[PDB]
Amino acid sequence: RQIKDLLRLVNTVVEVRDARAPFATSAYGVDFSRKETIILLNKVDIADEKTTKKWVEFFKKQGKRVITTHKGEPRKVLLKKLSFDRLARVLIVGVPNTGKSTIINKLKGKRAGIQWFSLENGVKILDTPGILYKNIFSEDLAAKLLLVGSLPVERIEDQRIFERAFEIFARSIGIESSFSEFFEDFARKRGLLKKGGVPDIERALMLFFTEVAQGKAGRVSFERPED
Ligand SMILES: Nc1nc2c(ncn2[C@@H]2O[C@H](COP(=O)(O)OP(=O)(O)O)[C@@H](O)[C@H]2O)c(=O)[nH]1
Repeated sequence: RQIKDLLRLVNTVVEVRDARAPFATSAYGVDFSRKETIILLNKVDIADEKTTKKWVEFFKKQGKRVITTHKGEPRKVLLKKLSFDRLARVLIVGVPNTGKSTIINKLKGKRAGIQWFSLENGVKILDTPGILYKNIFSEDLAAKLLLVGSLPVERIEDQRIFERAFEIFARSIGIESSFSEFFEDFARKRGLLKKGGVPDIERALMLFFTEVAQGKAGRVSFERPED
């Protein structure tokens, strides 16, 4: 209902998280306690390498099965990292925009009611990923889903979420300047002005957060295990 329907069909789950925020992009709530579970930390190419290294050992130390990967990693390498049992049947699960379609497409690759596809050794993978929508109870979670592009900028009505998101960004990257200074500067630098040469702060926020989520603002992670 409806990930609960799909879980019934599988014995293996691949949890596709964003490496920049492994906790905000975890599939909390939904139950994989009786499935073989691989934690996939994705988008390592746009994450802070050192932070990602900390996340790996954090999961390994917990006894958990964890891998890291990104768009540009070869299909062969991903498959080896995955190392699926020959009798695995697989659900790819996660929050929106975390790289699940891209992963399915690479595995697929492409070759040929709920649909499946098969790997060369016959392991079966569900063609469509289970999409997980979270109760956003904290503005911190909303901010973190914004930063990784799970929560699109068009959906943000509350300016406090933008502020929390910046505050997380700023701490991660080392910025000590204020919300106002930073966004005025960003609007200026990118020529985002309205009549009278007034910095368009709203366009600024929209472009900046779009760019952060795409990894265009640098290799930055938003959660640390330390923490
Ligand atoms: N930099 C980077 N971008 C990625 C990676 N995987 C996916 N993306 C991008 O993330 C966005 C969402 O990817 P998509 O596969 O459609 O996400 P989905 O909603 O989970 O299926 C797209 O803009 C992709 O181009 C990755 O490993 N690295």
